[PDB]
Amino acid sequence: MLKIIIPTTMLLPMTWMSKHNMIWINATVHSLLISLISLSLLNQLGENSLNFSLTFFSDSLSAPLLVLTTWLLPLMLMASQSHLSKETTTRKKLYITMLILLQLFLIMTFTATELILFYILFEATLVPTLIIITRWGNQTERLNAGLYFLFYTLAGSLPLLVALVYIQNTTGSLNFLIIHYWSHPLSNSWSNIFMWLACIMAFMVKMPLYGLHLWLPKAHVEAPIAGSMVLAAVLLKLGGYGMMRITTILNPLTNYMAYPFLMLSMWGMIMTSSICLRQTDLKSLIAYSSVSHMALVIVAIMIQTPWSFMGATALMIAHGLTSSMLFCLANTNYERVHSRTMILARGLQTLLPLMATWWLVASLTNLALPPSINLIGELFIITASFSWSNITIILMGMNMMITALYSLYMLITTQRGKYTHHINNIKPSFTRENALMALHILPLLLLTLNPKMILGPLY
Amino acid sequence: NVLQIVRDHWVHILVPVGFVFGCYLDRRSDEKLTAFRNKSLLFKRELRPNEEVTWK
Amino acid sequence: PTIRLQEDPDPEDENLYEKNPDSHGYDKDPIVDLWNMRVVFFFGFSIVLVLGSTFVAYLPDYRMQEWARREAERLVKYREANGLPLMESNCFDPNKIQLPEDED
Amino acid sequence: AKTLLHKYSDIPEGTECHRKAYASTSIGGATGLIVSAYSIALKPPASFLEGVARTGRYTFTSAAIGAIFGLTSCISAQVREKPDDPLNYFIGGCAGGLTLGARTRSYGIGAAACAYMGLTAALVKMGQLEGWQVFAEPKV
Amino acid sequence: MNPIIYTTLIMTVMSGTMLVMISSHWLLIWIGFEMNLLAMIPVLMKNFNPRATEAATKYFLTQATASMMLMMAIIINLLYSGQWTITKMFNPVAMTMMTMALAMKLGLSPFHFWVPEVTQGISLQAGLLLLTWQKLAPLSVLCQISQSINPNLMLTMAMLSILIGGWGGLNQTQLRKIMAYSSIAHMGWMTAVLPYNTTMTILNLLIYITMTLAMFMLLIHSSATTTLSLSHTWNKMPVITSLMMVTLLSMGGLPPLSGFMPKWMIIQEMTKNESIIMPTLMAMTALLNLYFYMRLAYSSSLTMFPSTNNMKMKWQFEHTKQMKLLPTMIVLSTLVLPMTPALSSLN
Amino acid sequence: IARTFYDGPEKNYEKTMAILQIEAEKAELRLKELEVRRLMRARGDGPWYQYPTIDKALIDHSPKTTPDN
Amino acid sequence: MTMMSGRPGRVPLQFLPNEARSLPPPKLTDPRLVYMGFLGYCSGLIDNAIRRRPVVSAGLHRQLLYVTSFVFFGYYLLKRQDYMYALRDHDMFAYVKSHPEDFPEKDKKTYGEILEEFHPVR
Amino acid sequence: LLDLIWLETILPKTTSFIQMKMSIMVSNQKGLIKLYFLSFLITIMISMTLFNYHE
Amino acid sequence: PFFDVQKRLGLDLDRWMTIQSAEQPHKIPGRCHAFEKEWIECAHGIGGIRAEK
Ligand SMILES: CCCCCCCCCCCCCCCCCC(=O)OC[C@H](COP(=O)([O-])OCC(O)COP(=O)([O-])OC[C@@H](COC(=O)CCCCCCCCCCCCCCCCC)OC(=O)CCCCCCCCCCCCCCCCC)OC(=O)CCCCCCCCCCCCCCCCC
Ligand SMILES: CCCCCCCCCCCCCCCCCC(=O)OC[C@H](COP(=O)([O-])OCC(O)COP(=O)([O-])OC[C@@H](COC(=O)CCCCCCCCCCCCCCCCC)OC(=O)CCCCCCCCCCCCCCCCC)OC(=O)CCCCCCCCCCCCCCCCC
Ligand SMILES: CCCCCCCCCCCCCCCCCC(=O)OC[C@H](COP(=O)([O-])OCC(O)COP(=O)([O-])OC[C@@H](COC(=O)CCCCCCCCCCCCCCCCC)OC(=O)CCCCCCCCCCCCCCCCC)OC(=O)CCCCCCCCCCCCCCCCC
Ligand SMILES: CCCCCCCCCCCCCCCCC[C@@H](O)O[C@H](CO[C@H](O)CCCCCCCCCCCCCCC)COP(=O)(O)OCC[N+](C)(C)C
Ligand SMILES: CCCCCCCCCCCCCCCCC[C@@H](O)O[C@H](CO[C@H](O)CCCCCCCCCCCCCCC)COP(=O)(O)OCC[N+](C)(C)C
Ligand SMILES: CCCCCCCC/C=C\CCCCCCCC(=O)O[C@H](COC(=O)CCCCCCC/C=C/CCCCCCCC)COP(=O)(O)OCCN
Repeated sequence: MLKIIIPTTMLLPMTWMSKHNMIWINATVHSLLISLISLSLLNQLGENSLNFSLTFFSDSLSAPLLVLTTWLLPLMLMASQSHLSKETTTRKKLYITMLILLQLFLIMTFTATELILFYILFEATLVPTLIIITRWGNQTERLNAGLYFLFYTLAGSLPLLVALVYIQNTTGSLNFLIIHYWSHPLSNSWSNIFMWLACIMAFMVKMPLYGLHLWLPKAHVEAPIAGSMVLAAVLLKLGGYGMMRITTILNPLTNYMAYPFLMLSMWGMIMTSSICLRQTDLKSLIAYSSVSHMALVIVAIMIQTPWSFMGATALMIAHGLTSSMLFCLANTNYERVHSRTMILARGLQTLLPLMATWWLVASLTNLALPPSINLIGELFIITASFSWSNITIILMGMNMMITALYSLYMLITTQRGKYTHHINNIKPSFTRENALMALHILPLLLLTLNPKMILGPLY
Repeated sequence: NVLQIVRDHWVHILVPVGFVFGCYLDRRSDEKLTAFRNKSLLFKRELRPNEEVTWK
Repeated sequence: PTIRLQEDPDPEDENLYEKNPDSHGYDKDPIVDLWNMRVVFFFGFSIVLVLGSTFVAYLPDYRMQEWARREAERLVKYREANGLPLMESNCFDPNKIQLPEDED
Repeated sequence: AKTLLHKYSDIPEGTECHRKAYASTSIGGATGLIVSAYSIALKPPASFLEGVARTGRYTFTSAAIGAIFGLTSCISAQVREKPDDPLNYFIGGCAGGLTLGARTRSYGIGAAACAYMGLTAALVKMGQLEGWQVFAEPKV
Repeated sequence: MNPIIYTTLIMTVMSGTMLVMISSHWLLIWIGFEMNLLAMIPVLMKNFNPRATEAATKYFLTQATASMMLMMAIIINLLYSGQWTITKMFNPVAMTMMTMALAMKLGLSPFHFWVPEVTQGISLQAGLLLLTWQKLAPLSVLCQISQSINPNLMLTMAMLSILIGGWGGLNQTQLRKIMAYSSIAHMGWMTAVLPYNTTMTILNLLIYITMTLAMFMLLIHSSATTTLSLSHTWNKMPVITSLMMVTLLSMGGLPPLSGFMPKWMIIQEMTKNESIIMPTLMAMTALLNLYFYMRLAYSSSLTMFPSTNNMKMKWQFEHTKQMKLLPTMIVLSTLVLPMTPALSSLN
Repeated sequence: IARTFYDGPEKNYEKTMAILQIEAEKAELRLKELEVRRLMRARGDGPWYQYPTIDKALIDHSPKTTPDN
Repeated sequence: MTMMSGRPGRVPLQFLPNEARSLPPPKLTDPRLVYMGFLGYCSGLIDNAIRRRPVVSAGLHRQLLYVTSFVFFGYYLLKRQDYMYALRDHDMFAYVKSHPEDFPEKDKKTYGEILEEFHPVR
Repeated sequence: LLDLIWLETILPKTTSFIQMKMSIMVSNQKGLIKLYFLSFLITIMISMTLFNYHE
Repeated sequence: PFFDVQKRLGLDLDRWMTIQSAEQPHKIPGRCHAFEKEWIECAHGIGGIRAEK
């Protein structure tokens, strides 16, 4: 695992020793090389995980997330360099350093064998994101957004720390292998109920769960493009990964402790899909769609079936890629017209046809068109829910209908109709933007040929 | 002719050297977990006439 | 002064196409821009996508699915060649299980 | 003094509602007296009579909260025939919160006090049931 | 003040603290406290002004009252047992007097009122000394008598200190009062674990002292004592502001920074003793300290506040006096989390 | 690909066995340490939690101007 | 609250008892020593940055002194820490040996004869 | 009604309001040693009675 | 917290005054010399926890 971590660390002195006009080129090239190297972790053994050492291990769940992070870094660099052109060399190097530190913390988080190290890195991811949002955000609400993002996370995460140290004291270990092999049932008691809550609420708020999701629109809208990319693509999946790791020791309590969370997730996915229908800001719609998809992931994790975990893993990967692509698409238009209002710029298909094609493909993947992996995950989760209870199909179908509705609503509003007359500064699409959209979309379609790479350990 | 281009492009070796060093450290870490080599009930084997270890 | 502060006016964003009609949107310097485009395209589309997809497609069957199919074929042949049931409702041997002696 | 807490806890849960209500009233009155003493010390009332009035209002509010909580909890426990149940303490805590809100004459204060006091009382009942320790002894 | 006189007074303060450290006799510990206070009073008044005079007077009154209570407790302990050694006090009443006395000396709640005012009324160097060196002696005394303390009173005072530190720091625009409330909260955290493990108290003391030294030195380097004055440092010394922001994040206890390790170790040690509720409340309350640290970081480094025209003249001048240990203190305040198992050397 | 980039399953299998043994031994040692600390703090008969008493070398065993000490 | 300060035969202010010499010294390439050296290098770089000097190249002798001092102190710190952990394990094992009635060895049952409750997931 | 008003009201806005009120209560002291030492006397009287009588 | 400089250097800075059975001038005994002598010799070297019981 050091063969991935050490080059990521080497990215720091390499970008701090580069010339003022070569930082983007060097960082992009070596980030792509690191992603290529990290692609070798997909070879999984089946029966058990790849245990490199006492500190790190790789699973069929961790490997797609690691590859997604390593692949997302170069796309973040490509998206960032346009709006940072006027910045000084030192501040651009600091921004790239923030991105590299975030990547390092993420790659170490997904491979830790022990839960305290996972917690330490999972909290350490906060600082670079907070710095990025509050320093390179564009509006004045970035400060309030950063405060929300920090405190919503910490209020859930601190009880997790207390629960983890208590569990290590009572059991003697927190190593995930020992945790799994020496699992014992949780009795029906108030102490066990509060232990369950302390082990669950941090990952709940990172998803986010409906009712604890208010930080996400603020943080995702007010962050720069790279910050939004990493928030939607990767940082939302930390909660799901933590849930999959932690629910091993929570049985059989989850059988009834999951009822309020399932109810909240289903009704709130309906609510957020409905909210997307009346939104004046283009980024907030994407944020709320992310909330709905993560609510579906929460249901999948809560029901505790192999098909549910497979669908949840597929949906996490697909949602990460699709949300990153949608955020980049919105950012291109924002850079054109310097406003996030959806109806300001209309009929962009007449002026930008290839970008309209990218918009159409992203909208089609957002509504989970077959045989894309988005629908693979969603269908697996829906089938698992149907096995859990036949009445879930009503809510699943309603959510599907509303998702198609607002996806095509966004597409029609932004791309169709007639152009706004007074707006006359819409230049032809750059090679960088088209390449960024292609690099987002092509892995999505290529993953359809080999769906088992992202289905997870339960495959 | 190569002095200046080396001085301005030497940064392109840091990441490959880090990769090589990481592989080397991974092998060293593997070297510390040989307690059960050729000792598992499933994979215990008779050594070949010339081989010294089952894996390294 | 009727003013609150000494501030630079907000400048107009400058079009990269104005000084470079074919500017690729990577950098102001045309040479650096061209090489940024070239390295991005080569290391993304040529190295990662195609070669990595080939590598993933030709990954060795470490998941033991062909092995599982062959083992299943052997077991099925052996079991229906002798009239034995294809599968037992008991995963583990009842003879190595010591249940509690009394149930009442 | 924790002797007041023991006099409250010596009485069984669903028995002798008047005695338990009296004990809770005494606890509330002591708490209100301490609060009023600190308030007078840190914020002078500019007159002896105004200080007496502030002490009276604080002590009466706290004693009323304690009385309502104890009476409601004991009555609910005995009527429902459900001792060792956090629901009785939650009901009593919300009753005390409504009492506080009526005293301050604020609907929002009343609702918030209901919710938080009831949750706290339910947590205290759970800790009594399962033996949670606030000021744990140094065992190791 | 004559530099020789100042050196003699600082050495006398340090020697009184060391006398408290090395004594086996209660009278010698009392003498060390008396000498420390006597040499400490002039240091608060080195730069003469009415505010410094008021701060020194309040400090003297508080510490003299604490010393009287200390001596009375020692005399009660002698009365109920003819012992002068500091091993374990034989009377609960004398021990309660001792605890109240040491808490008043440390500034624990509800004896916290003097700390913000005295800290605000003095210079930054005197504030550094008051908030770093003045904590060693009472904490050492409390460590020696740890087995005798009543856990209820100590833990109540610690929880009150944490809560009041957070709430008081929420309302401050002066940097010295912010640091004083931060000190109160950190003292509460330290005294919460003392009845269970004195090594945890020592580790928390070391880390808090390192962070406080780094913060005070950074505040001296950028000669500001208010939020708006510190808001100008970005236009003259951006590196100082960046280091300040990182140190503030460390003081908030965020991983993977150093300030997280004492809270982590204290929480796990308390959970070893079946104490779950109180550490949870403690962390949830330290969230407030993190909030006002983040407010200071917003106003100081993450955004750029408007500046004045005369800063151009300051641009042309370097710092005449340089602090030798500032670089080391910053590194120890931030990047020492991986070296956690070294705490075994403290016991 | 298997020959150039990977190894056999036996290496990972036995490395996993070694890791599991190390972790299980560490867990057992942690639990034993907690029990030993509890016992020494409760009883005081072990090397730990030894709180100082008065040194007997300070006593003066000489005649004291009075036969009855 | 004070575990090992009162341990018998403990000299007050040694920082390294003679019995510690029976333990293997940490290797000079110990990763913890490398981290201490990295901390010293960071201290040197921050010192250069504060004094408005070229961060990477200004003080080479000063950076060397920083790294050397950090490594030198860290070596002895690691020695003391390892010795303290060795003492902890030694005392624990001795106490376990001397009190068999508090750490009994009970016969362990195989899983075929231990009855575990099954909780179906549905 | 829900995201912009009530979900805001319950978790974050209530916390902000409560902490602001408590901070205003705690930090607004007149700076007079008379009140502080009166509170010190009150605290001493409590510790000797509610704590010193319980052992 | 407590650096025992006296024990390391064998100085006896203040240990002459800690107890009533320790070398008074002119051999003047304390009123409770024998009881304290007995209690000190009982509790010596066994630790504070055991000395109490
Ligand atoms: C493009 C730019 C714009 C954007 C691009 C966006 C795209 C980006 C892509 C990014 C990169 C992606 C990378 C992916 C890598 C994939 C590699 C891989 O996994 O390969 C797997 C696989 C290789 O298999 P293998 O595992 O190596 O097999 C080994 C066997 O054991 C043993 O095999 P064998 O012994 O049979 O050997 C056969 C041998 C020899 O076979 C023969 O020669 C015999 C054929 C019959 C000939 C008979 C007539 C001729 C002879 C007679 C006539 C002359 C004489 C008679 C004259 C008579 C005159 C009258 O040749 C072959 O092996 C087959 C050809 C393999 C080619 C693979 C190419 C993969 C390229 C990967 C990168 C691509 C990048 C894009 C660019 C690609 C380049 C343009 O390749 C294929 O899957 C080929 C698919 C064939 C499909 C058959 C038809 C199926 C139709 C079903 C659907 C029906 C409905 C309609 C559907 C229509 C769908 C089209
Ligand atoms: C070994 C350690 C132990 C040590 C402790 C032992 C100590 C023993 C020594 C005691 C022997 C006497 C020594 C003489 C000391 C000299 C004091 C002095 O110089 O006065 C300066 C001081 C100020 O001097 P100043 O500037 O010339 O006068 C300006 C005006 O005063 C101000 O001008 P203004 O009129 O404009 O201001 C308005 C007015 C405002 O005045 C007021 O608002 C206070 C009146 C509130 C009425 C209280 C409610 C009545 C019923 C409660 C009974 C509780 C049980 C109820 C059961 C259920 C009921 C159905 O005045 C004030 O603001 C002053 C407030 C201070 C009142 C007393 C301080 C006590 C703590 C504060 C809490 C207040 C009571 C709350 C309830 C607490 C629990 C009982 O004078 C006073 O404030 C009061 C006069 C002093 C005489 C009373 C002193 C006796 C108290 C000592 C301790 C109590 C007992 C100790 C142990 C008992 C158990 C063991
Ligand atoms: C976890 C695993 C490992 C991770 C490592 C840990 C993280 C990195 C290490 C941290 C400590 C190292 C660096 C600290 C001293 C640097 C201080 C500084 O300011 O740098 C300026 C300096 C550039 O200035 P210059 O070159 O003198 O000329 C330009 C002018 O000075 C013009 O400059 P200026 O001063 O006029 O510019 C003004 C600027 C000045 O503001 C700054 O420059 C920011 C400096 C903040 C100091 C960092 C805090 C202390 C360390 C704690 C780190 C916490 C990490 C945990 C995660 C939390 C993230 C915050 O102010 C602003 O623009 C406002 C920015 C405010 C935004 C908020 C972000 C600031 C805090 C971010 C800190 C992130 C960590 C450090 C990243 C690296 C920074 C250089 O940077 C450097 O050139 C040195 C960087 C490192 C180069 C040495 C590499 C060795 C060479 C290769 C050998 C290969 C070794 C292996 C062998 C392999 C075989 C081949
Ligand atoms: C906006 C989104 C925020 C996040 C949402 C988080 C959801 C948290 C809710 C937790 C789910 C349930 C918690 C515990 C399960 C059952 C709770 C209780 O009502 O059930 C009965 C419990 O009986 C009573 O109801 C006791 C609870 C009454 C006191 C609780 C107060 C509830 C009021 C609602 C307050 C809002 C809480 C959330 C604040 C934000 C069952 O009866 P019984 O079989 O005998 O007890 C079983 C437990 N035993 C085995 C230990 C005995
Ligand atoms: C713009 C102009 C468009 C018009 C031009 C279009 C030209 C034609 C387009 C249509 C092509 C259809 C191709 C159909 C597939 C043929 C090849 C296919 O069969 O191979 C697949 C191979 O697919 C790959 O295995 C999966 C793709 C891997 C994707 C990895 C992408 C690289 C990583 C990039 C970053 C990712 C970030 C997110 C990751 C989580 C399936 O392999 P499989 O049938 O089993 O192999 C059988 C034989 N084997 C096993 C011996 C090989
Ligand atoms: C930003 C929003 C996110 C909010 C998430 C907050 C919820 C976190 C879950 C509860 C936190 C506290 C959990 C405590 C840690 C668990 C450790 C444990 O299991 O110990 C219990 C201790 O259990 C407790 O003490 C729990 C009491 C609760 C203390 C604090 C209460 C605060 C409010 C709790 C309800 C809210 C939690 C869910 C709300 C989610 C957000 C709305 C039993 O230990 P023993 O004493 O040894 O008992 C067995 C031997 N007799």
